[PDB]
Amino acid sequence: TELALFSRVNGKFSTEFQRMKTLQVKDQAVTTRVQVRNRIYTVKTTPTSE
Amino acid sequence: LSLGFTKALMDICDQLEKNQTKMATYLAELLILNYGTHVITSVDAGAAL
Ligand SMILES: *[C@@H]1O[C@H](CO)[C@@H](O)[C@H](O)[C@H]1NC(C)=O
Repeated sequence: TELALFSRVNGKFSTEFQRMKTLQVKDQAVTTRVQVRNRIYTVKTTPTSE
Repeated sequence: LSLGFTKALMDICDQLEKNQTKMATYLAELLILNYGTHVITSVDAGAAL
């Protein structure tokens, strides 16, 4: 600010603004399935075959 | 006894009467490899989970 009635009447407003908005989302999904089946039903050769 | 079992058995017996020890003992070893070392006289028909 400034004022006077004799020699020095002025005005000033050196207003400033600095804003910096930074976001950082970071998502990481990971799925991993493994599944295994087994069956048996056995068979032998007869001990007297030719 | 089954048929094949009696066959193998009297075969080893003919080997022993024929005095051929080597072939006889090998035939017995084959028998035990071919018919297992035990005969089952009981099972339990069931299922499990
Ligand atoms: C069988 O083999 C034995 C041993 O070599 C022998 O003493 C015998 O005379 C053979 N024959 C019979 C019929 O046992």
